[PDB]
Amino acid sequence: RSLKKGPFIDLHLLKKVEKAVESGDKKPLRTWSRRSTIFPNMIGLTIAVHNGRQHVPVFVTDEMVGHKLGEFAPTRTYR
Amino acid sequence: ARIAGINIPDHKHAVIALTSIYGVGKTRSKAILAAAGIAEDVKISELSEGQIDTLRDEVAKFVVEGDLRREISMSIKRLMDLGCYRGLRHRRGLPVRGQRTKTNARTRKGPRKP
Amino acid sequence: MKKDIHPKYEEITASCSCGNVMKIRSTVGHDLNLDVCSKCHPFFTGKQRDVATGGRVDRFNKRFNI
Amino acid sequence: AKLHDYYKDEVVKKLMTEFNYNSVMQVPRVEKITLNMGVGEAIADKKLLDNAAADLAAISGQKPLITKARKSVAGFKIRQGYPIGCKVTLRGERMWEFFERLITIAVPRIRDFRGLSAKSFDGRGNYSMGVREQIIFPEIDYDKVDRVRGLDITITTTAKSDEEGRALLAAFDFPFR
Amino acid sequence: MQLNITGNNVEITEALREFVTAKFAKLEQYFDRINQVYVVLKVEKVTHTSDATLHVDGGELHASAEGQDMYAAIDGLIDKLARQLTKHKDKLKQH
RNA sequence: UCCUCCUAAAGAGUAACGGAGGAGCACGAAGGUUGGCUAAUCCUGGUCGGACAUCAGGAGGUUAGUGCAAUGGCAUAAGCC
RNA sequence: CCAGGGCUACACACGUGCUACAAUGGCGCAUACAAAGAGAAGCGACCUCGCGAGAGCAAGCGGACCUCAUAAAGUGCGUCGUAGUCCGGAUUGGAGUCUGCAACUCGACUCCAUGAAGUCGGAAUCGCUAGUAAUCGUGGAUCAGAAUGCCACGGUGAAUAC
Repeated sequence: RSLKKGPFIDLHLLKKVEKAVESGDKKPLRTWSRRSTIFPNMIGLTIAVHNGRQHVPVFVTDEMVGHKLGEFAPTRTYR
Repeated sequence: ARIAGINIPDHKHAVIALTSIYGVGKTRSKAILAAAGIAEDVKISELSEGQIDTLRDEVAKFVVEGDLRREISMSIKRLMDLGCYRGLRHRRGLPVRGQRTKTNARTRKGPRKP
Repeated sequence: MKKDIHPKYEEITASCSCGNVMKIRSTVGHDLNLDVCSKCHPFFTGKQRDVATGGRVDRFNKRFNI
Repeated sequence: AKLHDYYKDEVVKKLMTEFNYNSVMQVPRVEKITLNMGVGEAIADKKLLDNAAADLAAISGQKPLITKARKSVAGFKIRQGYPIGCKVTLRGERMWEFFERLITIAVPRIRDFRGLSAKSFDGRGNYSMGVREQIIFPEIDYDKVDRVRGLDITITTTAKSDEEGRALLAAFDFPFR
Repeated sequence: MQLNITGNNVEITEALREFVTAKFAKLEQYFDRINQVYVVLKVEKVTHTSDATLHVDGGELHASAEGQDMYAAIDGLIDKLARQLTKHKDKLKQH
């Protein structure tokens, strides 16, 4: 919807991908950067996005590269 | 007087009657018809079948009733199967673009329960 | 076949938009000048866009530019 | 009759080359095509079945038979012997000019026409499909109709299994998936 | 009649809410037909105080009553409102 | 008072405040004759249409039906036009 | 102190507003007349690009000079023919722009598509005595961005008071 020049990812997650893809599949990446986009470099890894009080594990599939990390991490619990 | 599957608007004007197709508003209909060269304020009862045939292939590039009803369903099938934020708002009948839900929320809910 | 109980069955001609004269006997008005027939319809050409439209990485690579 | 001799000079060779038949008469022949329009709302008004029977007299070329209720079931507010539907059976040559009216000028004119379903076979080799509106056929003019209903079309042949029923209709280039 | 119960430093329970509506069912039919109610409960370090604003076909009427344990406050509030409802009723009969 | 079964002991008949049910009509066609026809219920497929409406096909073989109880009948139909 | 979330949650109840339900109008084209106010990490012409929001280049201006800045309703012509309609602009999908480290939760705007309730509103209730009510546009403060609010400004302009 926005950010017409270049997708946004944080350096404390981007470099944490390239130390965790060439070294094999690793731990669920405990990250707080919901503001970052899903790049195709993380397809097939476990990511632990913070939703406010815990870290929900999300498995990055092939088709979520158009979205961001926080959209697969619901914040408010209803019923 | 048969375009893209039903299209049966008699004695309406040209750019107005074309918007009965699910897939075209007044902007595309004056863009579709200008690509075929017909004056836009003429009724379709005046149009002959030697002029309606130029309308049939021109509306075939912009997707219409048959597949446009399912491409917009392909997205909402995708989001509800993945489980994003907009998927769960689609899964529960709630507004998607972050509108107010405390008070109104009503054209998405429908009627009022109690 | 029984008399004065059926509607009239006349022999018609049907010409299409893509230029195919069809000769059927049917129950229509003056003549038939239809729109779509066994030819000039995408039921043998246009079914290739149902599943081969998605993908999210092919949308993403034109934003990458690196 | 334009496709009846088309049955006589291609598909009797085409089905025999596919199914290695020793005799000629064991190829599937098509007896009848029946057009059922189960109305159902005749219990509320008797008059709406009459214009429902006028559609079957327009799609085919002959007056339909009004079918009565067999038993008396209370789930649909009917008693037996009541007019509840109308059918028409086409045999001989009139069923052929309807069948190429169906496959050429009619089934392209249905909305959102994808490949028609192929698993809709009765288990003995008879085809059964249903259309959802009367305005597929150009005899109904979309100007004098009062309500939009549907009707069923059943094409029964002398095939013994189901894939001989698929082989016969696709030899007439029936639309499928 | 629509109740609107609200508490300032008195978080209303479920037994207290039905105690208000059963008491406000009394001063209902027995005195006047009314449109809309706003009930306000307050605790001010001694005084369990309860206010109420009734809306009727003529105008509005308000009463307040401070009490002992928030149950006698509403019991004194209804007797203050019921007398104002009979005074308003006979003001609109004049036979 | 009348009809049907059982009691009733393989002809008929056979009692009890024995066990179960019905009748006090209907019909000008629901009678006569000629001509023709064959159900119930499930299964698969099919517009709304489902556990069940109409259609097609198969299985089934009278488990249907009979103006009204029950018994005896009924396909040469006594059943359905 | 820091990150992330929340203050934006939604079976619901209420208060204040906005847009409406149309023909005293909608739309398309042509076109006439304002006041008040803001501007230096600011206002940003003209010229190019884009359907557009805007982008590039970039003068001018601490301002009766320059910029924001076309005022709109009105008027001229044409069309729609009383229909949920060429009314309504909600909702949702796709594609975009700007701001900011970052618009997922949770921004504004543009483009294409989708066209919901709504056909003048129950009991009840509100404001207004004249440049007022009712409508039309404009500007400001807050502010990176973000008003249908608020505070101001003018245009048209009533009815009625025994």
